[PDB]
Amino acid sequence: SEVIEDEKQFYSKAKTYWKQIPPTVDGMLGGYGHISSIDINSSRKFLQRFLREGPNKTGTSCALDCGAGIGRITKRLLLPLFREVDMVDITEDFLVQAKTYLGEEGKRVRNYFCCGLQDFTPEPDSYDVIWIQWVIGHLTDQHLAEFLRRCKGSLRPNGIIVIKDNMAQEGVILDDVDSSVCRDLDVVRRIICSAGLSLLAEERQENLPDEIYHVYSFALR
Ligand SMILES: CC(C)(NC(=O)O[C@@H]1CN2CCC1CC2)c1csc(-c2ccc(F)cc2)n1
Ligand SMILES: Nc1ncnc2c1ncn2[C@@H]1O[C@H](CSCC[C@H](N)C(=O)O)[C@@H](O)[C@H]1O
Repeated sequence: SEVIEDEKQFYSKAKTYWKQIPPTVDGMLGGYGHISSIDINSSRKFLQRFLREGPNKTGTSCALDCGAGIGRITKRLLLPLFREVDMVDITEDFLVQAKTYLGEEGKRVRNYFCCGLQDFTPEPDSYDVIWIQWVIGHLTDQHLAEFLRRCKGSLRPNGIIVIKDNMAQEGVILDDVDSSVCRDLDVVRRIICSAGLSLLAEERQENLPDEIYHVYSFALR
């Protein structure tokens, strides 16, 4: 629906936006750092479905936080659960400030990657959980499908892929304030299936203010 005229401007505009964003939890969420406690706890519950003892138990050795920010999700959610954690982001400033935000537990952060997801290729057979939260709006429909295709080959046995992002009620919403596109459940599930991934669980985050978009979590492998 003519979402992006010249995809180059899409990435360039968004990248410039986040360079001038304060490396605070409030800055990571566009001024909504007060919901970080709600998100983490529901992510904690949604993740236990595959961490609790069962038929195909997901490992606890390594995880990959995409987007990752200054390490908001890394610190509260991933780091307490997994041995080592990797992070990937396009804004170098956030990864530098992460070392102080994470602090003592940030020493177990194994790798810091500074590049865009459209160019990032995770190492194969490396991660048990690949967390992707609130970043998919900055990728094109084709790059998001190509990226998920690469993440499938980087998963360890029983590893999963988690996507937690904003979903529109009707239509594609272009949010030019940060150069991001918001999709509905249909377009997202088409891209997920187009990468060769299976839907394991789908849950909607509740207890969230009505002003923000609807938030859904997908479990893939
Ligand atoms: C809190 C939440 C969930 N919704 C919200 O407040 O929406 C407003 C509307 N608009 C202006 C401010 C935010 C973001 C954009 C949020 C914060 S940041 C974010 C995001 C989503 C997708 C991306 F690709 C990148 C960031 N979502
Ligand atoms: N095209 C892109 N490729 C890789 N990262 C991107 C990107 N566009 C935006 N980002 C990153 O995604 C984040 C947007 S919101 C950050 C959310 C963060 N994952 C969290 O813990 O809640 C910014 O940190 C920005 O650096």
